[PDB]
Formats: sequence, C-alpha cells, structure tokens
Amino acid sequence: DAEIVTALPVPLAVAGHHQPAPFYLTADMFGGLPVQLAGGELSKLVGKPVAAPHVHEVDELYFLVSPEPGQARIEVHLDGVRHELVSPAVMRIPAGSEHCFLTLEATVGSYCFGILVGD
Amino acid sequence: AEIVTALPVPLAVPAPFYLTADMFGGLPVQLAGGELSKLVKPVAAPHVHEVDELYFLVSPEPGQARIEVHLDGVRHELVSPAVMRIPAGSEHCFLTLEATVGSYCFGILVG
Ligand SMILES: O=C(O)C(=O)Cc1c[nH]c2ccccc12
Ligand SMILES: O=C(O)C(=O)Cc1c[nH]c2ccccc12
Ligand SMILES: [Fe+3]
Ligand SMILES: [Fe+3]
Repeated sequence: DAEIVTALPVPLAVAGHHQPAPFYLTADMFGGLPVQLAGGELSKLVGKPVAAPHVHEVDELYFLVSPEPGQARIEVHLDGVRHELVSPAVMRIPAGSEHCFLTLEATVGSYCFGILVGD
Repeated sequence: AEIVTALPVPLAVPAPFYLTADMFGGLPVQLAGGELSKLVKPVAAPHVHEVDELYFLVSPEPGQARIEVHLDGVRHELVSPAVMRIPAGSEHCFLTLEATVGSYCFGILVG
C-alpha cells in the first residue's frame, strides 16, 4: 500500500502568475508537507516570464538545474535588483520580497523549481 | 542576496545534494538527485532512512522517464511525472529503466 501521486502537475494559482503554476509537491500531500514545489522545464520559456513581480508570505527557493552546468540561466528580480543565476544554483527569496524570474537561456532538460518553504 | 552555486554537495548515505538541511539558516527538507539518462546502471543498493523520502520523477515531456522502485519486497514501475512516498524505516531503492536526456529523479528527505 505505497503512496504514489501521478495526477501531476497540480495547477494552482499563484499571485501575479498569468496561468496556474504546475505544482509537483503541495502542502496537503501525504498527510502534510513542510514545502510546496512548483516549476517546469524551461526550454520553451526563454524570454517569456511566467509571472509579474509578486510577493509571498513564505520563503521561496529557486532551484535551477540542467544536465550540464551552465546550460540554463535565469534572471531573478529581487526588490528591483537583477541577479543572474547559472545552473546549478539555489537562491533564497525571503518572504515579503517582491520578485520574479525571466529565463535567459535553457536547453531541453533545463528546469527551474520554486520551493515554497512552509515556515 | 543568498545564492548557493557550489553544487551539488556530495554527501554519504555519495549522493549529489542540491538542498541540504543547513542551507539558509536551516531547511525542513534535503534534496538529492541527478539526471537519469546516464543511469539507465545494472544494480542499485537497498537502504533505509530515519526520515521519509519522496521520489520525484520528471522528464521534459511526460512519459519519457521510467523507474522501478523497490519498496519492502514489492516492485513499482513509475512513469514521469510521478511522486512516491518512502516511509521512514522502509527498505528501498530505485533503478532507471528508461530516460531521455534531461530526465531527473530527486530524493527529497522530509524532516
Ligand atoms: O514548464 C513550463 O512551461 C512552465 O509553465 C514553468 C513554470 C510555470 N510557473 C513556474 C514557476 C516557477 C518555475 C517554473 C514555472
Ligand atoms: O550518483 C549520481 O550521479 C546520481 O544521480 C544519484 C541520484 C539520482 N537520483 C537520486 C535520488 C536519490 C538519491 C540519489 C540519486
Ligand atoms: Fe515567487
Ligand atoms: Fe533513499
């Protein structure tokens, strides 16, 4: 009686996001999780932001990964300051900070995941 | 700005970690894994953790990655995208059957 979730992703609305964001871990799974995890492969998102600047009441981590280092690059806007992230990278967005990301470069198999940390 | 770029962190279980419990003043999860196209590896070692572990299997397009999860004497064949909970104490491991470049399995230890 293993617990398996395959009805994925779970689309959930997130502030300032044009479309519901694709979640792979949500806070209610498996009796309750201390994180939520959303994101996707970036190869078709180059130049196309998924959201306008937005604020969360929880910390969010951007996790940028690609098969080979350097194959993915995003620009993170953090309270009006721009930061370039190169795969592999993890960036913490403190709760209350206005932020969003723009994909600069991405191969097939490049991902950015946003990990909401449950406080 | 808090950015970590010295990644992955090899830790003994050695697994490549992208989130460790000490990052950013303390995290409630740890996250390890890697892309699967080079793991498609004839064997894999059963092991147990003291915390729950979630397998998160993804590929650029749905269905492009496939693993076998062995959990306490039962074999499970999972197709991307999939998430599977491995309860703390349960003997387990996974084997990659099929994976396009850019497929990942992450093991997420839930504190
Ligand atoms: O895989 C795609 O095409 C996406 O929609 C990616 C995506 C949507 N919302 C996000 C929030 C954080 C990281 C990636 C995404
Ligand atoms: O050894 C490597 O290069 C790996 O990719 C290890 C790995 C891939 N997926 C995982 C999930 C949980 C623990 C280790 C791995
Ligand atoms: Fe955000
Ligand atoms: Fe494990």
